Amino acid sequence: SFRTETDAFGEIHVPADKYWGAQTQRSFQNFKIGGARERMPLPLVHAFGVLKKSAAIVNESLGGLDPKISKAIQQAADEVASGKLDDHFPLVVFQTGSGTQSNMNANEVISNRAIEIVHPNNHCNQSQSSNDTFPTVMHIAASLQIQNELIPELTNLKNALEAKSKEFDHIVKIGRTHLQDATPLTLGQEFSGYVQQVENGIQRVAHSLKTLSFLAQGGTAVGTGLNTKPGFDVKIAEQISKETGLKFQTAPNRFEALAAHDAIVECSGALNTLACSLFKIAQDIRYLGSGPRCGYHELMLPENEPGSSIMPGKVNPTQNEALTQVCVQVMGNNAAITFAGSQGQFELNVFKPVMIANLLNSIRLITDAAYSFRVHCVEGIKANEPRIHELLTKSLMLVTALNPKIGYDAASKVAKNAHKKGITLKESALELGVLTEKEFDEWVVPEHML
Amino acid sequence: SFRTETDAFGEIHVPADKYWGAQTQRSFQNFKIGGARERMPLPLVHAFGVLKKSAAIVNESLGGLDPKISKAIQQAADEVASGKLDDHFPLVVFQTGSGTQSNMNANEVISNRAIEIVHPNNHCNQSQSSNDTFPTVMHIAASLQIQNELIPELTNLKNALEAKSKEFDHIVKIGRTHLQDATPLTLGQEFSGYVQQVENGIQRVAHSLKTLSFLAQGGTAVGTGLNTKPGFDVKIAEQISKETGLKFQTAPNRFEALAAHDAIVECSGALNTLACSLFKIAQDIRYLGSGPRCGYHELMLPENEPGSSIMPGKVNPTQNEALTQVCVQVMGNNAAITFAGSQGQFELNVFKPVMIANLLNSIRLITDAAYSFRVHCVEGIKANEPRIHELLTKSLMLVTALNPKIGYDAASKVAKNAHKKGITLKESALELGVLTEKEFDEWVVPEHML
Amino acid sequence: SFRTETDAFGEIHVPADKYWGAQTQRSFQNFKIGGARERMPLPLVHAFGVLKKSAAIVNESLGGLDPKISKAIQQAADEVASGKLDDHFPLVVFQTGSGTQSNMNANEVISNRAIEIVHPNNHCNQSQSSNDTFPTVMHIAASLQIQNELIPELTNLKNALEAKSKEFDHIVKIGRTHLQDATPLTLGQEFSGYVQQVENGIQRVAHSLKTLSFLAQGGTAVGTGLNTKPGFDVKIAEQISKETGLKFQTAPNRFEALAAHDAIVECSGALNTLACSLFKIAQDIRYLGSGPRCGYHELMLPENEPGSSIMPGKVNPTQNEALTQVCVQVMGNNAAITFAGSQGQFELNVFKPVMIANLLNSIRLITDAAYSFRVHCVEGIKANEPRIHELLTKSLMLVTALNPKIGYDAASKVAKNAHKKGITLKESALELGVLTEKEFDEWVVPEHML
Amino acid sequence: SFRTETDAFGEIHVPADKYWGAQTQRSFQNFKIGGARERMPLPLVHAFGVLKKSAAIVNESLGGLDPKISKAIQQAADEVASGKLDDHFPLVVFQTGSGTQSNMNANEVISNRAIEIVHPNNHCNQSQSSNDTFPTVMHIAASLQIQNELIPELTNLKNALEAKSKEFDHIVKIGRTHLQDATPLTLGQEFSGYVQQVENGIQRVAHSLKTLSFLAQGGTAVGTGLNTKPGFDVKIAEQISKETGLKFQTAPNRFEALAAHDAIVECSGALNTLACSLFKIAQDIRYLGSGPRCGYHELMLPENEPGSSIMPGKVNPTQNEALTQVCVQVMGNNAAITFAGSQGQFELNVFKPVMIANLLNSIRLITDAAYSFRVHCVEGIKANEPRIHELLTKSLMLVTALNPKIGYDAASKVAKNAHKKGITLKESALELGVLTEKEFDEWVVPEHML
Repeated sequence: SFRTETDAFGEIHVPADKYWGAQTQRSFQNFKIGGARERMPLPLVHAFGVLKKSAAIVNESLGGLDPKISKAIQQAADEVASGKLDDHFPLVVFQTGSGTQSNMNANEVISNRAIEIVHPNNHCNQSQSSNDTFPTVMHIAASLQIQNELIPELTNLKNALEAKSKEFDHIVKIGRTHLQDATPLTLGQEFSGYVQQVENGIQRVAHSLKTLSFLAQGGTAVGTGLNTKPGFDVKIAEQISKETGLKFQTAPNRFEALAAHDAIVECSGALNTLACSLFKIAQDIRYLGSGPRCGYHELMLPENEPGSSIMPGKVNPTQNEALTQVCVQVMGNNAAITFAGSQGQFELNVFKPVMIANLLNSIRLITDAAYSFRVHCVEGIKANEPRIHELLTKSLMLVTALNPKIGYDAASKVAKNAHKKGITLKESALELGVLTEKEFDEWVVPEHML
Repeated sequence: SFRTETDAFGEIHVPADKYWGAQTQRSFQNFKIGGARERMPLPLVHAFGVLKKSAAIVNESLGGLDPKISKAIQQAADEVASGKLDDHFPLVVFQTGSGTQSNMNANEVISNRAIEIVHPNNHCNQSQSSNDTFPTVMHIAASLQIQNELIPELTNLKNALEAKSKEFDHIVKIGRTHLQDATPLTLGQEFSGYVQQVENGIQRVAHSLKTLSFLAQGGTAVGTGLNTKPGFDVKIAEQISKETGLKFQTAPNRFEALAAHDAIVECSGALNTLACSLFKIAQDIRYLGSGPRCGYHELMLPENEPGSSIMPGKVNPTQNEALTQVCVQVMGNNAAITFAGSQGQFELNVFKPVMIANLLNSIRLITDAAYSFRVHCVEGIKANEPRIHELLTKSLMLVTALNPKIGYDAASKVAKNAHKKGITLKESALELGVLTEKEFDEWVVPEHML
Repeated sequence: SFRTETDAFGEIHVPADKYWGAQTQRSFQNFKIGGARERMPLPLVHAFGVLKKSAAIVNESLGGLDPKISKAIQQAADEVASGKLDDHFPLVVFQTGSGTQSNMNANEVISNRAIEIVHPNNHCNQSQSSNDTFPTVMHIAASLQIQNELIPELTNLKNALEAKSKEFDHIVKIGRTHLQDATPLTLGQEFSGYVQQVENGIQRVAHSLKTLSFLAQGGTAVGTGLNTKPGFDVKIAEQISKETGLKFQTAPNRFEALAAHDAIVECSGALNTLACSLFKIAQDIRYLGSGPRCGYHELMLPENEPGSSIMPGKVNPTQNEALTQVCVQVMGNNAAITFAGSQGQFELNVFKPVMIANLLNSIRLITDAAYSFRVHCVEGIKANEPRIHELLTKSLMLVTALNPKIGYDAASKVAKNAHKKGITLKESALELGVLTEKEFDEWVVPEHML
Repeated sequence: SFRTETDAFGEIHVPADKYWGAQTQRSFQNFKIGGARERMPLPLVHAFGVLKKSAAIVNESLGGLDPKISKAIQQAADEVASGKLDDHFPLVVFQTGSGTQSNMNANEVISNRAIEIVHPNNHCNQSQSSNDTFPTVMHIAASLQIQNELIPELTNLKNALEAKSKEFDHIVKIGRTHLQDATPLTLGQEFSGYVQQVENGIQRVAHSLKTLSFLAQGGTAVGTGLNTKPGFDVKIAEQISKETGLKFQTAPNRFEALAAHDAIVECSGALNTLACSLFKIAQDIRYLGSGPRCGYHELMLPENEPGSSIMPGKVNPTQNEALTQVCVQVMGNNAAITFAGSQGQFELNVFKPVMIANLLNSIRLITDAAYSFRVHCVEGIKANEPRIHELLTKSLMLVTALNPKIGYDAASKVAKNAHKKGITLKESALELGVLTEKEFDEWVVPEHML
C-alpha cells in the first residue's frame, strides 16, 4: 500500500505507513549510496527535533506562527528528539552536500505528525534555510554525544585505571626503553601514565565543546541575515540551550560558520589525539600480559572468552584487539575529515554530511570500546607478582645501587661477570671478591630508586 | 523465546529463531561496538558460504568427512552464499582482530542448518584455522565486488562519458590553466581526458585482482602446514576458483599472507587513485555547468531535483556533490587502511576485520555513486553552444592566429587595444589599421588550432 | 686535516676545524639518511643552547658544578642559541629515535668551545638524560617558532586582509553556493570570512602553546626522578622561562611526557586546521581573480611576475599556487605526525626527531608563505567594480526585492521571461505589464538586502 | 659583485659568478619558502639536462635550430645531467605550481653556459612549454631514482635477508600470534616472510615504472599539439629513451598527463606499501633482539654504537629506530601526495613541484635507510640458540605431539598440571602416570611439526 502525494515534479507513491513526503521519497530513490549502513546517523535525526521544536517556540515568539500550529509541531518535533519516529528517516549520508535532503526529511515528517495530532516549508522551516540549519544540527548532536556519552564513559575508564594504579603501587618492575632493560619503576607508576593520558584526553575533547558552542542558525542561505527576524539567532540559540541543558552561543561570523567546518576538524583532531593515547595503553597491556611461557606475562588478563582445555592459561587480549581496531578507524575517519574540511567553496561547504557522520561515528565507536575495554579488561586485571620478581632479580640494571658503596670498577666487574655467566648480580658479587649476602640486601633494595 | 545451548563457558540463552550457537551469542554481547551500522559487511558473509561449501568438497575428497554430513553442510553453506541466512550474522567489525568470531558465526549457523536438512568445529572448520581462513574470505569477496560490481559499472561510466565526448567533438571551447584563459580545445577533448582517467582507473583496479588472487587457506594458525593434508591448499584454492568463476592461486608464502595484508593496502591504493580521478571530473562538470548568469554555464546539467518556480533555470549539481563526498570518504578509508596495514605483529596481523571492511565499504560506495552519477548526471548533460561561442569570441587568446600573417607588433597592438577598451579582437583590428572583416575570418578560424 | 680523538669504540679522525667529538663523527657516518636536506632543523640546535646554558646555571645552583666550568659552558651554549656554531651540527633527522645523537652533538661542541674559552658527559649533560632532555628542546623551539615567528606574521596577514575588507565594504557582489548564483553580499563581507578564519587560526595555534608549556626535563631516563637533585625540574623549567621570555612549567607526569608526544599531535592538528582555512581563502581569490575574458575577474591580482606583451592583462596567481602547495604539505606532515604519535613503546617514544622536524618544517613553511602571500598578493589586490556591477544586474536573484511590492506570480513571470530571453530583470519587467524604470530602482536597491 | 641583466620587468642585479638570468633571480627573491632545505630536489635538476639536451637533438632534427647553437646547448645541458652546475639551481619547491620557475632556471643557465662554450626561450625551450615539459622531468628522474638507486639496494636487502634465512633454517622457535605462545616454526621461516615482503615490494615499485614510462612532452600548454612539429613527441620520447638507458613512451592522452599526476599517486602508493612491509620487519627484529634479561633476546643485534662498560651486553637497535622513523615519513609524504593528487584544475594540475618532491624524498630516504639497515644491522645478526632452546622447552604448546600417542585427556592433564606448577611438559609427564624420559623424546621432536 502507498499514498500518492505532490511536491512540484508531480505525483509520487509514498508508502502508506511512513510519515515523510514526496521530496524525501524522491531523494531516497536518487541517493541509495552505501545502503542502510550509511543511513544518516541517528543522533543527528534527534537533533533536528530539538532544532525544529526550538524553531517553533522562537518563531511563535516573533509572532510568525499560529499557536495551534506550534503546539502541534512541538510535540511532533520532540517525538523525533525522543526517538519514536526514527524509522521515518531513511536517507543516507551521501546525499546533497548541504544536508538539504535530511532537513526536508525532518520537515516532511514533523509536518505529517503535526497534522495527525501543517506546511513543510512555511511552518517547520520558517525563518531558516538548509544552509544555516544543518551545521547547527551537527554542533548540537556532536556536543550531546560528547557531554552525555563520551566524557562520562571516558571518566570511568580513568577511574578504573587509577584504581589499579593504586592497587599495583607497591609492585616494583623493570622499565623498557628502546624495548630494552632499564632502571625500575612501580607498575602503578606505569599505569599512572595511562591514567594521565586518559585525563588529558578528556580535557582535550571537553575543550572542543567550545568551538561547537557557536551555532550558525540565523545565517540562512549565505551567512547574511536575510529572511530572518532580528535577534532570531540569539533567541533560537538561547532556546536551544534551554532545550539541551548545554550552553550554546550563536556564531559571531555567520559566513565562516557556513563556508567552513573548522570546528569539526579541530574536535576530530582532539578525538584523534585521544585515539593515539588509547592505542599505546592497549598495546602495552597486551604485551605486558602475553604468555604464558614465551612472553612478558607481567599482567594477567581476564578470560572473557571460552578456552579449550588442551590449552590452559591461554587468553587472547580480545578487548585490546577490538580497541586498537577502533582507534585506527578514527585515524582514518579524521583523515577523511580534514580533506573535506579544506574543500569548502565560496559561501558554502558542501561536504557537511560526510564530515559530521565520520565525527559521530568516531564518538560512538570510542565510547563503546572505552566501555567494553573497561568492564571486559581493565576492571579485572591482576598482577603476576612472582613473574615480576623473577624478572627483577635476573636483570643487571640494579647494579648502580652498589656504585656509591663499592666503586664503578667493582660494580662493572659484577655486571660484566654475571652477563658472561648468565648469573644474577647477587651470585656474581659473591663468587667474586665483592660483598656478602646479608649485606647485598643492605644496599640493593628495589624500592630505593624513587 | 530462547533456546539454551552449551560451549565451554557453560549455559547461555540463544534466541529460538536464530541459527547461531553459543560462541556467537557470547561474542555478540561482548563486542557491540558501533551498533548495526558496523554489522559485518554482507559480501564477507557470502564468501564464508563459498569457502565452507568448498571446505566440505575438498575435505570430503581427502576422505576426512562423511558424505552425508558433506551434502548437508554444502547446501547450508551455499544458502549463505545465496543470501537467505543473512539475518544470522549479527556480528560487528570491531571483534577479534583475526576474524575468529565471524568465522565461528559461519560455522555455528552452517552447522545448525546442516542438522535441520553436525559439528561446528570438527566438520565445518575441518582442516582450517580462523587465521588462514579469514584472509581468504577477504580476497574472495573483494575480488567478487570488483569483478562483478565495480568494474562493470565503471565501464558504463566510461562509455557514457565517451558518447558525450563524441557528441561534443565539434564544439570548440577555451582552455583554463591556472584557472586563466588559454588557447582552444574541443569540449570533446576535455571529456576525453575524463574518459582516459576512468579507463586508467579500471586497469588499476583490475590489476589489483592479481595480488588478491593469492589465497592463504592452507596455512592454518601460523602459515605452517600443520593440521592440514598435503595439497589441501591447491585443491581448495582450485575448488574455490570453480565455485566463484574467478581464478585463484594459493599464496606462495603462507607467512607473508597471514602476518600482513599488503594486497589490501595495494588495492585500496588503486581505488584511492580512482577516487582522485573522479573528484576532478565531478568538480569540473559542476563548475562548467554553474550559473545561470554568474558562472561558466558551459554545460547544462539535468534537473533531477524539483525546482521552485521563482528560481527558474537553477539546478544544483547534486550528483556531483554526492560523488565528491564519496570520493573523500575513500581517501579517509585508505588512510585507515595503511596504518592498520603496518600494524601486523609477528606471525599474525590482527587488524583484518577493520581492513577488509573499509575496503568493501569503499567498493560499494564507488559503484553506487558511479552508477548514480552516470544515470542521474552524465547520461543527460547537454552543451550550451551559444554561451560557449559567446565566451570564444570575447577572449584575446585567438590572437596568435594573426601572428604569421600580420606580425607580432600588430597582433599585440590588437590585443593591447582590445583589452583596454573591453572590445573583441575583431572590433579592435578594424578600428585600427590592421585587416578586414571578410579577411579576419580567412585567418582566425577556431578549428585551425589542432 | 683531521684531529684524532677518543670515545670508547676507539680512535677516529675528526675534522680539524669542527667543534664536535667522536660520537658525533661516528653517528654522522652511520645515519646519512636524506643528505643535507634532512639536516636537523636549526631552531632545534638553538634550543639546545638555551637548555645547556640553563643546565649550567641550575646545576651550579645545586652546587654540582665548578663556577669556572659553568661560565665557560654558558658562553659556548649561548653562542649556539646565537647561531654562530650552526655548522657544527651535521646530524640528520633519521638518527636514534630518542634524539640521543643530536644531544651528544650539542654536548661535544659546547664542550670543545668551553675548553677554548670540559667534560661532554659529566659537565654539559650533568643531571640530564637524552630522554628527558630532547622532548624539552622540542617544546622550547616549537614555542619560539610560534610566538616569535608564526603568530606575528599571522596577525599581519589578518590585518592586511581586514584593511581590504574595510576597503571593499561598499561593493555589493553575488554570492555563490553550490557554485551557483545566490543572493547578494558585500565583497567586504566575503573578505571578513577570510579574516575570521585567520583570527580563529591564531587562537588555535596560540592555545597550543599551553600543552607545550609543560617540560619533561627532570624525568631523566624513564620519567622517574633518579640521577637528579630534588627540585631540578622546577628550577630548570624556571631558569628556561627566564632565558626564553616565555613561561614554561614542568610536566606534571614525567612518564606521559616521555612515552608520548601528544602535545605535538595536538599542535600539529591546530596548524592542520589553519592550513585548511588558508587553502580556501587562497583558492577563492584565484578563482575570483581569474580571467580576463573567460573567468570571474571580480578581483585584480598584482602582477609580481614579468608578462609577455602579446598576452596583456594575464596574471597567474603565483602567490596562491605557492600557498596551496604549502598547505597540502602540512596536511601530509600532520599525517606523518599522527602515526608516529601512536607508535610510542612502554616508557619511551622513539619517534621524536621525525615528529618535531615535520612540526618545525610546517611552522617555517607557513610563516614564509603567509608572509609571501600578504606582501606579494593581498597587500595589492584591487576590485574590478565595472565587472562586479556588470554581473549584478545580469543575475535574476534580485527578483525577491519586487515580491512584497508586486506578488510572487508577477515576479516569477519576470524571472521566467528574462531567463528564456537572456535579458535582465529590468528589461523583462518593462516589456511585460509590471512596472516602470523610475520605479524599478525605487524597489530594487542592491544595498537593501542586509 | 653582480651583473646587471634584462627580462621584461626591467633591470636586476644577478650575482657575477652564477649562470642564471633575471627570471631566476626575481623568482628566487619571491619564493624563499622553507629555505635551502626545500631547494628543488637535485635528481630533478639533472633530468632537465637530459630533457634539454634531448630537446636540442630532436629540434635540430626537425631543422628548427642551427647546429652550432645545438652543439653548445647539448654540452651545457649534459653538464647539468652530470652534476657540475648544481649550485646554479637555487629555487625552492614552493614556487609556481607548474614548475615554470625551475624550467626557466634550467633554460637560463643552460643558455649562459652555451654562450660561454644563446636564447633562453627560443633555443632551449624551443617546441616546449613549462606545462608538458615539467611532468616529463618528474617521470624521468623518478624512473632513474628507482631503477638505478632504489631497486638495486632493495635487492641487496633481500639477499642479505635470505642469507640469514638460510643461516637460521635449522633453528626451531616458538610462534607468536596475538603476541601469545603458539606452535613452532624455524627462525629461517620467520625470516623468509621478511624476504617475501621485500621481494613483493620490489615487484610493486618495479611495476610502477610502467605508468611513469609515459611522457607528456609534446602536449605543450594544454595537451593540444600546438606549437610543436608533428612527431616531436615520438622523437623526443625516443631520444630520451636512448639518453637514459630506459624505455619511455609518450603519453597516449596528453590532457590526462597534464591535468593530473595519477602516475605519482600510484607509485607513491607502491612505495607506501613497501614502507608498511619494512616497518613490520624492523619492529620484529628489535623486539626479537631485546634484552638482555627482561626481553625476548632471541636474536643478537650488532653493536655499531659505543657502549658503556657499566652496562655490558646492552645494544639499542638504532638501525631499527632510524628505519621506522623513515617509514612513517613516507606514510605522511604519501598522504600529502594524494590530496595534491586530487587538486587538479581543468587543463592543468598546479601541484606538481610538491608532488614530485615528496616522491623523490621518499625514494632517497628509503634507499639510504635500506642500505644503512642492511650493512649496519641485518648483515651481522646472529641467533642466540641457548635462549631459543630455553624458551622451547618451557612452552606447553608442544603438547599436541603426544596427543595421537597418548590421548587428549592425558595430554591435557600434562599441560594442566605443568601450568599450575610452572614446570615443563617433560617433568609433568614424568611425575604423573604418563610416559618415560627415553620415550618422551621418541615422540616430542620439535622438527616434526613441519
